[PDB]
Amino acid sequence: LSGWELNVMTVDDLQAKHQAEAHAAIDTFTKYLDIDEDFATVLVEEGFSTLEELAYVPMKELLEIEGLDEPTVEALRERAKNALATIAQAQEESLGDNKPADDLLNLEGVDRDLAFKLAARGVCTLEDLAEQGIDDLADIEGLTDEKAGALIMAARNICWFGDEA
Repeated sequence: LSGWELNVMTVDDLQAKHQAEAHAAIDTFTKYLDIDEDFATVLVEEGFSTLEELAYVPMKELLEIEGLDEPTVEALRERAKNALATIAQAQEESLGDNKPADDLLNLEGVDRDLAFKLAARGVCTLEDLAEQGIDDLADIEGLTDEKAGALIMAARNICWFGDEA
């Protein structure tokens, strides 16, 4: 009715969703206050995770944590660089939901993009590739009809006609 995909999943502790991220995921400031540990109570009302609308902000917003000197802003910039590297790695890993290992290029003619698109079709490993034919191995960027037929025939020979493991 409202048009929003609601969320009704969990009834267990911290189900309020208002404090479910307060102190349930505490590993956010890994190496930030590397001088010591007794300064004040932790401050969560800013997020500690965004680092985009928080890294370079005027002094009126970063005043919530006192001691906004040059070492503080430099450590904040370093933590921002690290978080940006982490989200870059997460983006590079979450795009290709195929997990291409070195066990995908043992044939003669297959390349990286072919294996990427083939596994992105909805399959994972050779155990679930010889069950199809031209219907998926064709129309790929770099494969014709005869090449796809020959490759799927080789797959059927190595899986259906050989029966080895």
